[PDB]
Amino acid sequence: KALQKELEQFAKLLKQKRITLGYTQADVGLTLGVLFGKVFSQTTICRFEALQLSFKNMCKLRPLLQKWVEEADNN
Amino acid sequence: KALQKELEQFAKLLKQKRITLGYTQADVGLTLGVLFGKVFSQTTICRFEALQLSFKNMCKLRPLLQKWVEEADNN
Amino acid sequence: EVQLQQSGPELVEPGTSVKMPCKASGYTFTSYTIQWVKQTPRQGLEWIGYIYPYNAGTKYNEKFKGKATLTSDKSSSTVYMELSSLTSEDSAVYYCARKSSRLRSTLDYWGQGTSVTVSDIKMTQSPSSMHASLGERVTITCKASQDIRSYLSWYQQKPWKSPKTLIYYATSLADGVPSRFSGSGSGQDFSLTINNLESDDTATYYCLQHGESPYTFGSGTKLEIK
Amino acid sequence: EVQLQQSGPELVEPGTSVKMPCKASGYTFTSYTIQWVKQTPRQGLEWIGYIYPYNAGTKYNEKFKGKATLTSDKSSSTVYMELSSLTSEDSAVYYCARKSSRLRSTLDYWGQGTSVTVSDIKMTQSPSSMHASLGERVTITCKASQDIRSYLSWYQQKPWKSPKTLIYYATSLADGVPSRFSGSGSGQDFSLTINNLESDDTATYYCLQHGESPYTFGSGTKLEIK
Amino acid sequence: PHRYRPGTVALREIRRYQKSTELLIRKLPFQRLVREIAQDFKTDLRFQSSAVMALQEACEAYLVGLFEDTNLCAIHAKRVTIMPKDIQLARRIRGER
Amino acid sequence: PHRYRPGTVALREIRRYQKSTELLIRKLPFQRLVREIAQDFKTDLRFQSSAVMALQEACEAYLVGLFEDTNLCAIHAKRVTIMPKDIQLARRIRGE
Amino acid sequence: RKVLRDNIQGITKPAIRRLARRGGVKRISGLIYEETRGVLKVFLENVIRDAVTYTEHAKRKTVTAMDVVYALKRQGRTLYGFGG
Amino acid sequence: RKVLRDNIQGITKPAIRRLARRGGVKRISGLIYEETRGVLKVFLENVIRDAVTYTEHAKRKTVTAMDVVYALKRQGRTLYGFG
Amino acid sequence: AKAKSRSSRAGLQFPVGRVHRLLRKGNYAERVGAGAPVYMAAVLEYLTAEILELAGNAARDNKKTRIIPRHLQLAIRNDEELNKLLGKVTIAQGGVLPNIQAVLLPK
Amino acid sequence: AKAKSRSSRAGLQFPVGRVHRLLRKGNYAERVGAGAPVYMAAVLEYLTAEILELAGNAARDNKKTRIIPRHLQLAIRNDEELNKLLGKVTIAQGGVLPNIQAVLLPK
Amino acid sequence: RKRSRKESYSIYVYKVLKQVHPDTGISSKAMGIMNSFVNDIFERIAGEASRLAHYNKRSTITSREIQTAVRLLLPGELAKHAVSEGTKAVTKYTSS
Amino acid sequence: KRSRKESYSIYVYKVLKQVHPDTGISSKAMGIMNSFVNDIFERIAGEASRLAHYNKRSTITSREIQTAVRLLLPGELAKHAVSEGTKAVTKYTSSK
DNA sequence: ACATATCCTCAGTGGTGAGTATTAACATGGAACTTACTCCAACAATACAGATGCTGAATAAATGTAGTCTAAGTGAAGGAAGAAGGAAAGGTGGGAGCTGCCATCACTCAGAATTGTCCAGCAGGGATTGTGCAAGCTTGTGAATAAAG
DNA sequence: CTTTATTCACAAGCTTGCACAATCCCTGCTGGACAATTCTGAGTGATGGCAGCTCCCACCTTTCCTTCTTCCTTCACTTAGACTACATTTATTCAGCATCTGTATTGTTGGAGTAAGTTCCATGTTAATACTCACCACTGAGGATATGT
Repeated sequence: KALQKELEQFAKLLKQKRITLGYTQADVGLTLGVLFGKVFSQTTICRFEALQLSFKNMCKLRPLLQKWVEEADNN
Repeated sequence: KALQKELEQFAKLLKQKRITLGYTQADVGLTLGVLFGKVFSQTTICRFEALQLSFKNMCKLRPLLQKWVEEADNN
Repeated sequence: EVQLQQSGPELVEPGTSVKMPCKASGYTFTSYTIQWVKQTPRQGLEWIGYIYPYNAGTKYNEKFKGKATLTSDKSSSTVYMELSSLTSEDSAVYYCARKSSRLRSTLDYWGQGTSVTVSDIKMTQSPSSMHASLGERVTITCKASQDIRSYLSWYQQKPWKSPKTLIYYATSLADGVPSRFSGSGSGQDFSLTINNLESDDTATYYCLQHGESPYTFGSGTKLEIK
Repeated sequence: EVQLQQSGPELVEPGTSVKMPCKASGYTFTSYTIQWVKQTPRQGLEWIGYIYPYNAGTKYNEKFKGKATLTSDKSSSTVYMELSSLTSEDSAVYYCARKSSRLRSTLDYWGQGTSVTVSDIKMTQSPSSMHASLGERVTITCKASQDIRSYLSWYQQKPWKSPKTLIYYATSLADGVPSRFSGSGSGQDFSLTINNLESDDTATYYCLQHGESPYTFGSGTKLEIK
Repeated sequence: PHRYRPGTVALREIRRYQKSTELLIRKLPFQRLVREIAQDFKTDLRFQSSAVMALQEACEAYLVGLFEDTNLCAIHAKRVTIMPKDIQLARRIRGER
Repeated sequence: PHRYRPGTVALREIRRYQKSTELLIRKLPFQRLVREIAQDFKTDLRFQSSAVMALQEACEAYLVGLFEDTNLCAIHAKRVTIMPKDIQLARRIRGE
Repeated sequence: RKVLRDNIQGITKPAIRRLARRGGVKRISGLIYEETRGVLKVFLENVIRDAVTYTEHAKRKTVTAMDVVYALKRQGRTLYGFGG
Repeated sequence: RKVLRDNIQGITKPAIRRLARRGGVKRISGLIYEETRGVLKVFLENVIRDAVTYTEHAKRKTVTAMDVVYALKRQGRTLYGFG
Repeated sequence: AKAKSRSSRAGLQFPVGRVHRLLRKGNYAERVGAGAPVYMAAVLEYLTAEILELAGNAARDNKKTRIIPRHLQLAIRNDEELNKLLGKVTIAQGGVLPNIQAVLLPK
Repeated sequence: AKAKSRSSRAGLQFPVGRVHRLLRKGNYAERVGAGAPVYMAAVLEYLTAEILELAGNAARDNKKTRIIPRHLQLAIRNDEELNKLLGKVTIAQGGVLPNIQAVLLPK
Repeated sequence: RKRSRKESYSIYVYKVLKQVHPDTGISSKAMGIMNSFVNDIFERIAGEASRLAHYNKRSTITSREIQTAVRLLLPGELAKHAVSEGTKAVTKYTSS
Repeated sequence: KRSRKESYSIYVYKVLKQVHPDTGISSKAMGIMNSFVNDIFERIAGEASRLAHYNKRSTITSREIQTAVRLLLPGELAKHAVSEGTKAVTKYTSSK
């Protein structure tokens, strides 16, 4: 009830940021694997943007894309 | 080593004879289909002229064009 | 499930014409006729006419010929009502209802009704209005002019709301209506009985006849609770 | 009822091509394949091919592939045969017959046959020609190179006449044939028996197998009475 | 003199024959056709009059329905005159071919 | 690069899909469609897998036959493009 | 005993025009008549064949209206007002 | 259980294009897809109503392949290969 | 011991007993419960009354006081339900519905 | 008496006894004539043999040993009488016959 | 001598006609049409009920099979009113 | 102790090994053949039942089956089916 | 915009005879009643298979763009269909005779259902096998692009 | 502007390897066959008479054949855009595994409900009979129509 609203807002902001800089979902997964050493498929990124996975896996994955979002703003 | 040199020389002879007699590659093909009953596309004829076919295919195709060469010199 | 979408209220100066839609969904559009009725404070509900979209076959009330015309668009599943030469006494609530082609069926589902403001058999209801408590019996009588062979329906209408079908064929319960309501009678004598009252039973009850060519509504009975 | 009209005799120069029609009447045209057979005095009968007018699906003999082309015209109910590059060895009688798409059915009705004159499995018939008087038993054998399940037919041909179907499926009598004729056998051995001889029994008897892709006729046996 | 335009008399013929219910084919030629058709299946056949009437009613209903379908096919091709291709298309879609 | 002209890949797809026999609609969307359609009649009813497979087979065969009739109507109208009017004419002549 | 023949021409051109008019047809091509005769002959042949089969099963020499009705129902063309 | 709204859009444009290709269609108008979805829906509703009626008469809660087969056979669309 | 045939006991006009006998002799099932003929007779009577009243209305809107096959055809072909039920049925002497295509009309 | 079967007596592979039992319990008539199951089993065996032989021929032309539903569909749809017999039948996994209209081809 | 006795529904069709249209007759052809209609609907409903009983391994045709057959055969509001009429008839029958 | 359900699989396999003694059959094709045999049985039995009913007879004999085969099958197909049925009945009667 | 003869269609009058409606006769099938049996609700136990959730690899669908080729509109010719009129023919309705076969009645006998026994054929489950399909390689070909005459 | 040679993308023919399913084998169990008996249904015949042929005739409506008019179909040209083709990105599906739990299946009981046989009498069908609603005859009005103003 509280987690899903925040996750939806974060997913919308992530999708808008991905659209703005022109990165693709596969490029997002490749840069995530480059940075944090845990590559993720484009299916995982697209499912994350659509909120399709379980809330446990969403909460587990969220800090990595948060780190990617704040890192990509400068580089 | 031995086969490719002879096939190159015979391909040069075939192209020179085709240029001299004025026929096209398709004309060579339908003439082969006429006097052997096994029609071949002009792509095969030009690939023989360009040597792009495999060496087994070139060796299989060589006696038929030899027959066409000796036939075309009289009729 | 079955819905009859309509437009909003219309403000029209006299002498022109107005067209209103009756967009429908949730059922086979061509297998049900669309009926149009008008409601005024002066004389209550009155049946305008109907159109059958299966063959585009219309039938109008005698007093509404020329004033009202009905059209159908099978592609959009829509029925259009056109009023021409809007006089002063045309500002009313125009309702469109669904009715099967079966003679026993009645106007089961209704639209919201468009409020337009311009800038036979006489069916008699004996009790014009009564007050009752929350647990007694209610009886309403709908004596008819001529004989109708059980082709009578009972509708309940909340104020500022489309009517809801209660009884069809003078005895049958409508879809979703409880067993509290009970119709009875035949020929020229019909009656509706409410078992025990509730808070939401305060409304206007009408009895409609569709045995003859022009369908005529009842005068209307006002039931207030406690 | 069922007939297959054919054209007159052709006197043709070598190197050309010829159309032969097989106009059919008396039956549903698309439900039966049309078979084309050639007959010469040197080597008897050869099955040229067939065409199915229902889907226009053809199938030619291997030796006749390219030489003969079959076409259909469903509007006029006609089947045309193209002979291309005619040589002097092609002066023969070309018959067209009808055959149902059922595997058991044989070539039942035959055309007149056009005489064109230019300016596997082996059937073996034991008696090349038999001499018989009016009233004895007649037996002919049709030993087959391979195994054909009972897909053997027996035909009778008068001189200068189209062949007539006697037996189909190695035992069944053709339509209108008397019960005097009989068929027997199966697999690789087949026999045709004529009970008592009439004067009209003098003719040539052939056996045709249609159990495999190229249909093959027998050598034929000549029979004469007194 | 006075002549009716083509398609004006045709419309009145459509309105006249779509309002009546009697048989449109003559009875005697249809009976002769029925007898000749049935004689190819069995010789010395006899028909009740009701059998021939039922056959004519079924045949006329079939032909009228086929002509309605053919008219729809002709209208789909942006024409007003029906042709044998329209009948063939209607029979092919109906499954009779 | 190389591009084929319009209608060539369409003819290739016609040959390919007439040569094959497997189902052409994905199983999951058809299962969801069948289930939501059935939910209007009965509120909580299960489906055998073979029931959904039979429904998909019947629907795809019906659609292929209707498209054949629609193509016939379009060719009758001197066109190569099937329009909704062709589908409507085919369904009207069929009796639907 | 007799031998009828060529009776398909008895379905005249005006009769076919009347049948087309009841179907709502405005213009008729000249080749419509032969096609209509062929279609009517095929339909009559199928119906009469089933009716004669029904008659032969009953060992009767007369075709009744019930046989025609059964044949029409067997071809999915059920007819009312003639029995059954 | 969820409500399962919409879902007619799951019959995608490429799926309808493939179904037209098997039917021999070469060019497809842009408005064909919505009409095909409506037709298909109507057909599925007609079959599924009969199948559900057969299931309800048997007092079962599961729609079997036999029920779909009887529903299809009763519409003159007999299906082979499912019992 | 008395009266009250099964049709009158169910408040019907169609014969419940004849329907039961036809069900028994029609080769439909090994047994026939005694609610099946009543239900069936009621359904047949309802369909007959519906078609008859529609045909009577069609005859009344013709200045005629006798139902002919034309009135039955007009009642059946003017109904979606009814036309779909009797969609493969030919009514003898019923004619066709008056229907001209819009493009065929002159203008 | 060693209990020889009726199918062996009739020279058939289809079950005459099972056909007789299905005729008895199928609600078709009061009695069965004891030559009806033999005739019927013979007709069913003939139709099955014809369809199987055509399907096996189609598989042989496809260079296949095992008959699949595609071969059955090809055998039925390529025959006038068989296609008329099964005109309203849908064969699961049978596909369609290859058929492109001549106007659709290039040039 | 011999006998001639046919049986039909023309007696009860006239009763229903007098019930719904008191001042209205019916021609003999219309009576034959109504007889054929009643017979056809009877055979349709009885065949569907027989098939329904056979599918469920039951050896008796009850009102419950007839109701399901009426729901299968008749279209929507027609089937609804027919089911209501049959249910009310059976309820009136099993009360006396 | 699940129930036993019967099918025409072994008889269809026997016929297949008679007409093609090298070709096999898949399970889906066997299901198609089972459906075909059941459908043809139902068609012929229903037509024979109606034929026996039309003539006021209470027995379905081989004559009814022959007439139903002639009515239901197309021409050459019905002719060969009638020949096979007559041969089977004659060989059965001539036995014992 | 308007004015006008010209066949064509619905509206009522009258008579009246084809058909529908009303009154006995009767036979025959539906109802009352009882007894025999049997079928299918009704619980009860239980396995299984359909719904649901993950999860990653395939696989496909959605988007966006370039460009071709097709559908649709316009105009003109011509010829095909139809309207009208006169001559011909043959369909329709009635009025006979005549007999062939359709339907009914009755019998008996040959076949079809009943019932009890048992055995062997076949369906379910488990080992055994082998066909065709996935996959990689080679190839011949049709379609489309670049060139030469 | 017209044929003609690269070029390309594609499907088809070959050549292993497996593992998914087809073939076969074993075991009960149930359904089909043997045999005697009883029970009908339907083939033989013989009647009665109805209706389906056949023929004659007279009439007048329908059909057929010609001729001229008109307007509908068909074909040549043109072009705007809506389809197709394809690369790229995005998203849904597919396949395998695990949980569970609601439902389909099997088992046994017995009571309601249906079948079967008699008796009979009330209803439905046929034949006879008396009007009745609707079809030609014949004026009569309001619009459909093609031509002229």
